[PDB]
Amino acid sequence: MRECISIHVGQAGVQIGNACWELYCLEHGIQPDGQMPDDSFNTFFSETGAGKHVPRAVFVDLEPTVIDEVRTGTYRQLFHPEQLITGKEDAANNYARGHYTIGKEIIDLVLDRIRKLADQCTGLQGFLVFHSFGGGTGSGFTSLLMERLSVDYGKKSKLEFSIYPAPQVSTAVVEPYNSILTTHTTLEHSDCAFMVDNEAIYDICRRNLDIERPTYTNLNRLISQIVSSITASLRFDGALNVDLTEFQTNLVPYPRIHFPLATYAPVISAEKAYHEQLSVAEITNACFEPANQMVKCDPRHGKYMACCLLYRGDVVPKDVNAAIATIKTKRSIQFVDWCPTGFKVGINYQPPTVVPGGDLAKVQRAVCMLSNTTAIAEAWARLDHKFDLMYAKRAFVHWYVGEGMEEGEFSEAREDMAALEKDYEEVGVDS
Amino acid sequence: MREIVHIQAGQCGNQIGAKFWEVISDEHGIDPTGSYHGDSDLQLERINVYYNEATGNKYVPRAILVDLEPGTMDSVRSGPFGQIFRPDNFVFGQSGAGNNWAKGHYTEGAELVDSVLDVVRKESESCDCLQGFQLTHSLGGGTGSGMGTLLISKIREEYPDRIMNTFSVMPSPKVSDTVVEPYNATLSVHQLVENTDETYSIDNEALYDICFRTLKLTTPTYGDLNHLVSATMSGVTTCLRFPGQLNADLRKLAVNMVPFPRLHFFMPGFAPLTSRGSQQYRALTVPELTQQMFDSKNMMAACDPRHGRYLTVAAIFRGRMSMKEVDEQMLNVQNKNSSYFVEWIPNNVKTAVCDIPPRGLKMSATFIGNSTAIQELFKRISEQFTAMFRRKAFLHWYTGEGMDEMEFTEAESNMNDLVSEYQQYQDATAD
Amino acid sequence: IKMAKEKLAQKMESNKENREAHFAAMLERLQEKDKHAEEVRKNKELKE
Ligand SMILES: Nc1nc2c(ncn2[C@@H]2O[C@H](COP(=O)(O)OP(=O)(O)OP(=O)(O)O)[C@@H](O)[C@H]2O)c(=O)[nH]1
Ligand SMILES: Nc1nc2c(ncn2[C@@H]2O[C@H](COP(=O)(O)OP(=O)(O)O)[C@@H](O)[C@H]2O)c(=O)[nH]1
Ligand SMILES: [Mg+2]
Repeated sequence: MRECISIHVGQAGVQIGNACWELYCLEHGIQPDGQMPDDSFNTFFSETGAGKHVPRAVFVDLEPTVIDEVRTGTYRQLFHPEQLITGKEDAANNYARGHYTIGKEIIDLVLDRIRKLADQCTGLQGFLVFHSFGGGTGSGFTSLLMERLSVDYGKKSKLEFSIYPAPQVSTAVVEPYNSILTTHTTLEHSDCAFMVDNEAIYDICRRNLDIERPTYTNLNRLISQIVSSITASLRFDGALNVDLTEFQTNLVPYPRIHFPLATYAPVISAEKAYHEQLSVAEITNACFEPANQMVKCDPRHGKYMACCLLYRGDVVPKDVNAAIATIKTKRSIQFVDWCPTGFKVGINYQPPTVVPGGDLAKVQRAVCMLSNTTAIAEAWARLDHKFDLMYAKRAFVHWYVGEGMEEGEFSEAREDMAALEKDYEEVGVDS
Repeated sequence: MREIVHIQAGQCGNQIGAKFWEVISDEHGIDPTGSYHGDSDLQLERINVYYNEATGNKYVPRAILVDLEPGTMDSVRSGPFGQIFRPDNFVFGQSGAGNNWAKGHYTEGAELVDSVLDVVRKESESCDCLQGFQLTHSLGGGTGSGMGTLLISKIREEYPDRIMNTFSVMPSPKVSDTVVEPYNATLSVHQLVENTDETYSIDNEALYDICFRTLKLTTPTYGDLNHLVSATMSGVTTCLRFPGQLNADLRKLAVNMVPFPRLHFFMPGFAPLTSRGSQQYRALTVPELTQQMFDSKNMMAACDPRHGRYLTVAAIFRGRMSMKEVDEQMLNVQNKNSSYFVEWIPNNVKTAVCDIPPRGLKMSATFIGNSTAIQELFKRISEQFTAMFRRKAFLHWYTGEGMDEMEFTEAESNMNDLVSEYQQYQDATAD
Repeated sequence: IKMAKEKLAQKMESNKENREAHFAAMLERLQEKDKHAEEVRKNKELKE
């Protein structure tokens, strides 16, 4: 019944996957061994003959290091060994190695495992793909896998949780190349993609959680909370839900304009105790503050095409409507002329769950806003400009060419990005 | 990506290589018998990058020791850690190269090369995933220089897809008496431009100047110079042998450091500057370590970094220090010294911190710079070469081995092209 | 989807066309910068 397969690619994807599955277990009361003393959680966890609950997920990396940590870690019994796939040689921060050279060896094995998970599904909805834009596996392997998934799965829904690179936490000089190459190749294969800017997350951890030097552990816990908010509607049956298809129907007006901006609130430090409890009005107001965004950009300089508000916990519709009405009086929120109905609201009964010993405080109510704004084009522009700086001099291009890539593939990828930026510009013009 | 195969060639190569192995063995808590006696799990985490595990608790360097002359090898075996090396891995001739590149590259060297490749093949076929090779040698001699570059070419033929790394010691009038060093160096530089992926340009001119001027050692010995070499080699390899995020393998390092194929000559730097045994009881804070990156006094290549621009920089901080302080100090240096970093390679300075400091120091900093100022080292070699070549002085030693004048003209022209290439990117703009 | 499968099996064969042919050059250099060695070991026993 309505199953969703989660695919975690590369270090970023695997590590975020660890955070997500840890959170899902806390939310559904599943122990790290798969034991548990609703029923919608079955969309994400299958059940064995021994009454154990197993994530409907595949973890893939071209190097074994990251996944070896999962198979030694606290949740080693949660996953069956065959769903944790690793190669020997990494993609060395090279898209060409991830997509071609190294990727081509493991691709068939990964798809065989995905097929085995799909065979356990009676009503497979589709896939959730987690990966970084910057790493060679995250970029190269993901686009290779996305292409193969479109072939094998017909028109089955594919949603992405993409880690947009940040210099505070960047590991490679070539991350703009990998980012543009993966976006170009995956664009025609993805139905909806949620970008997560590592700088936005780094800044929220620093500002809201008072973490001097945020680590991936800090970043991922916060990311996991946003992913859980988006997936709560699939894993629980509330008063107001949204399936794989309804997300896309409400937020995606055109094929290529499939990049919603996520904004989460509240993000409170596990100290204090007085900084709560925030009302529905307070958390809703926080969604329109650029400081709570998952991607750095300015919505006040763009136009909205769709706004989805996903509430969780002690929330009443009357409280929500009152909050939306006051926000509507703040003229500053501009929508495109061809869009009338702006606000689609969902309420899921379960309050946000936090990791014990984590940085996040336990709150009675939280909210995740998914908005399709033309302001997200600013994130593409930043990436495109960094690509252009290096590409004008063909800096580092030889690393890709040597792996069998052609220079024409770079031109093609960049021209497609120029067309995407042009699309966001054309969409914001009135008739 | 896991194992690195180390090769030591010639007098200098074996001397520096033997010191590298006693330095890293001490850092990894390995005694001269091969037994681990340390007290930190970090020491063993990536032990497999440089050591093979022999039956039981013993660790053996994956090192091949080469010379056309037997004496140096005997001195290594007699040494402190001499017993640690694999008996079968010593490959020595009887006939010597007599500080003649032609004898090492074409005559005597060619006769021994196959016996060396037989030992490198044994080590390579034992590997789960060979990253590539690391060669230590001098460019002023005959074996290290001529045979060393011959080995590079023969290894490259059999392992064309592996990373080729070298630690090449450049000759100086200040420290050696073979009069033909400019010819041996130029003939070797021609080979390295074409055959390696990364070369650490270790300059005896800079090492002598540090010993004499900074360490106030009136008459420096090779032991004094080698203490600076081994400190640098330990620093630049930190990322490869301890668990880390940045430049964790030879390929990732190359991909982040090399923008253009031929511009793969690194200028290493080290702080603080130490003499054999000189404590290190109170010295060096984070701002102090960071400031010595632009300090020409701390460069292992006799070039002023302020006479050029950095294409890419890797900075490795070692010891117990604040990651926040490191990040602040590193950003301050890039902002203050904007003009010494190329604008067309975004986020080109990458930093890593390792908790384990090198021996005798509680805090250290290693710098790996890909600077256009390295042209000063090549210019020095070209002018010394031309002063001799103009008069065809000592050419009989090379022509007598079967060499032709054209090879000399070609090696020189190739090296001048390399200088011209550095100058081109020094003058390039982000227009 | 019919036409999709092929675009990919083309990509992985114009790449594999190249990746092979950049190790074609890798070796042809490496064989010539060896042909010269004999042409030079030549001049050594020929040295009279
Ligand atoms: N949020 C987050 N970002 C991460 C994490 N790990 C890596 N990243 C980011 O992803 C990029 C680096 O790519 P990786 O995922 O580490 O690399 P990879 O996919 O394993 O690919 P290769 O190592 O090259 O084979 C950088 O922008 C990092 O900041 C993580 O756990 N969380
Ligand atoms: N730093 C350093 N340089 C050395 C050492 N031994 C020789 N050299 C230098 O290496 C060059 C001579 O080459 P050498 O290695 O002795 O000859 P080979 O055995 O034929 O390679 C000159 O530039 C010397 O100054 C040493 O132990 N340390
Ligand atoms: Mg990785």
